[PDB]
Amino acid sequence: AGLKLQGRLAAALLKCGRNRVWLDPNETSDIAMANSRANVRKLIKDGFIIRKPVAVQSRAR
Amino acid sequence: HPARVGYTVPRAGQNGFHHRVEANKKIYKIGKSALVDKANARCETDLTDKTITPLGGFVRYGIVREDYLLIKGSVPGPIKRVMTIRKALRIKTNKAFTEEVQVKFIDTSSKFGHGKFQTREEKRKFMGPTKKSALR
Amino acid sequence: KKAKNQPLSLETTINLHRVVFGCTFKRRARKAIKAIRGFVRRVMKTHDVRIDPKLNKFVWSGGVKGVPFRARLRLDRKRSEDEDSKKKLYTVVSWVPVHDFKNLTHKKIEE
Amino acid sequence: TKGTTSFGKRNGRTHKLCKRCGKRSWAVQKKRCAACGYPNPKMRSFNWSEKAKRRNTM
Amino acid sequence: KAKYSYTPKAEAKCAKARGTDLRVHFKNTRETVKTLHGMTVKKAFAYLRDVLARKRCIPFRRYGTGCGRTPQAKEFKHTRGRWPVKSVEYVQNLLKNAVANANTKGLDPNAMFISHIQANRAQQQRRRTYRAHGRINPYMSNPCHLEVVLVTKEE
RNA sequence: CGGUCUCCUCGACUAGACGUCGCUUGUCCACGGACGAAAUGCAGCUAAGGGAAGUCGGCAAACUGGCCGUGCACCUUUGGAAG
RNA sequence: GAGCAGAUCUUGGUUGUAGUAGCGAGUACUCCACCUGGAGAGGAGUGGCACCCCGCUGUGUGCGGUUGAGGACUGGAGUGGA
RNA sequence: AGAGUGAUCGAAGGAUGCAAAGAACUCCGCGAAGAGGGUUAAAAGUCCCUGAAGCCGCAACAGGAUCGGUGGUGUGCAGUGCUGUAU
RNA sequence: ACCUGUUGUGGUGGAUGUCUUGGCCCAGGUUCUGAGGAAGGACACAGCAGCCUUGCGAUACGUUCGGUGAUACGCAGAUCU
Ligand SMILES: [Zn+2]
Repeated sequence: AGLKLQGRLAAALLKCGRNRVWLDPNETSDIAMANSRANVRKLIKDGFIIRKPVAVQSRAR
Repeated sequence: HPARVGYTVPRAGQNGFHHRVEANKKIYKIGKSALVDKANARCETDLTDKTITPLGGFVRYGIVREDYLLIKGSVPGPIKRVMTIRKALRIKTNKAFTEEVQVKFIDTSSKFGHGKFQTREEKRKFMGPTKKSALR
Repeated sequence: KKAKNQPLSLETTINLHRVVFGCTFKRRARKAIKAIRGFVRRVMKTHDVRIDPKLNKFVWSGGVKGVPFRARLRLDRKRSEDEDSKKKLYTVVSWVPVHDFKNLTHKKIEE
Repeated sequence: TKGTTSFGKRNGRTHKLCKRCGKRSWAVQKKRCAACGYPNPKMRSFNWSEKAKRRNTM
Repeated sequence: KAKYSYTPKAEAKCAKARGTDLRVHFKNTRETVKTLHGMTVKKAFAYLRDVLARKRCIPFRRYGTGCGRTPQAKEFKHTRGRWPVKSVEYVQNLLKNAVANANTKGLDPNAMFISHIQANRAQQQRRRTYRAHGRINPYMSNPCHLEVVLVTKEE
């Protein structure tokens, strides 16, 4: 488990799920030093954690 | 009883690549090297001079470019395999045995697929100007 | 000294349809990656072959059992670019979107 | 069927802890300890088992 | 204690290493060391590198019933050979410790050869495997003790 | 790979809580790798001409298959048979 | 309570079998990066070199975990939430 | 301890040394180990009085087709002891 | 190389020998539990304690007092001549 706690906290704080959370691969260190929901909030505010837009089930067809 | 499997009972094992002698094969033609003749596979009926190598070459072999033999039927082994040809030993006196053979036609169409044409010029004349030919 | 051991850059077309032919559908793309490795090894005479993630993406653009029939690759046999150890060449094989493989023979960069 | 596949339906509890003998022998439905017989004042003990006595003697 | 089954003429010309409860299959380590027995230290290490790289193999002479035939076993007039990876790595560590011991004793290890490499069956550690019809059978690990002596060349 | 109580339950095709695929959620974990990968096997398929000649025995597989329109026999306990 | 070769004898420890049979239901993995004592892989690989450096040579389709980029599965009577 | 829903069933398991003096320090290794070096009368090394048979590894030596066997017999040949031994 | 053997050695193994705070046996004495709460069962209680204890009960591995008379101890920590 490298970033599992951070992914879970980010899923909670973003109201999506860990499979829509994007952790910056070029900031893995600062992400791994998160340790709390407050620091995950800071990371989300800073852009190292993102809520990926829901995939498309287009209805034009 | 006998309480042993015998040599006469069919068992599984190596199939093929055995030494075999296929006897009484008639030679239907001896053609000269294609480098010197360029028309070795032409017969009484053909109007275009052609060599026994078919269209697209012999599959997995290539061009035939040496003195070739036309053995009747099938000979052992795959292509590219070395076949000793000996003078017959189990000699008969049928006409099937002592018969003169003259070849009237040699099928040189493509054996890689289904070849409708015996000659690349025949193929041209049938399928005339195409895009690649008109681009050349 | 050998040119085998010098930095190089080739652009070459691997035909992956010779590789993934008769192969098990669920394993075609894994076999194509392994074949790209073996290809680049035979060519660049290295042991460190590093496939670009975009080249992986391209090889998998059809999923398994849908591997493209050929990929234009760029084999860059590179100096180790940073070490404290010995020379240790390595080759980063990337993908070249070509849209047309016509008369596209092997090329060398800055010949 | 009998074995492996009917061992899965085997939740529930015939017996639970008795408050006299602290043994999981107190039948829940008929509130009777299967070892000491709790509801009645005498302790349950038969001469046909010396070991059972040994395990509770003073 | 510390007792090897090899008497050297001058232990001032030797290098010794021992391994206990090595948690490697014995029957593969035995064949590994039997192949490595008489080789020099350089030949030995190169042989192990090549066995790891699968370029040449380890002949399974005694403990090899069912082993697959190889073209790489012609090196030893045999046909059954394999590439025991964990045992090759463990014997690599063994010989590396023996070479370090040589260096400590003040000895060129590249001049020494392998004299008396050896393996023993250690104490077996049990596990449970679960068989049909409600049976239980053991899984015993069969580990090994290893020992090696390197003796300097005599010219 | 068995069993074990209840609740919520999206989009498209569709009669649909069938079946097939997809957003949300979750997951890539089941010991793996090479070699086109023998024989045999367990599974999926095909097969000319014939069509049960196979076999205790049409076993196994195959044929048919949804819906709409026309229409439907013997026998009947008048209900059916009947898709 | 006094002698073992047996009693499908009792208890314990073992052997061959045998590195064998196997570890084949639930479709599936791949690439880069980081985490390592090591994991793009060597035991003093080899020639100069007298360790630095410059050459040459070998490396098993390659442990584990986690981001990211792809490929797929679950497909609401779920591998989801109680 | 463990097993059984339960009534009940129910094991295996003793010994360092006089004294913990229970292994300092060194090299190598990630580390365990290992190689040294120590304690001690001795490693007797927390598996610790001794350590049998069966089985296994290794080295040396002797042989190796044949129920043409194990075993017996009478010699032989190698290796290996023992006893006696005149002037 | 493999096999068979014989030695030497090293492992696996725990037989043997020697002992024993244990049992078994015989003889003698006592039998002395409880509604003033027994026998048993729980949950607690130690600076570092899980188990065990015919240890103990919120006064909780112990309180008063007597006999003894410098320890106890696996570490520490203040009391003690
Ligand atoms: Zn009770």
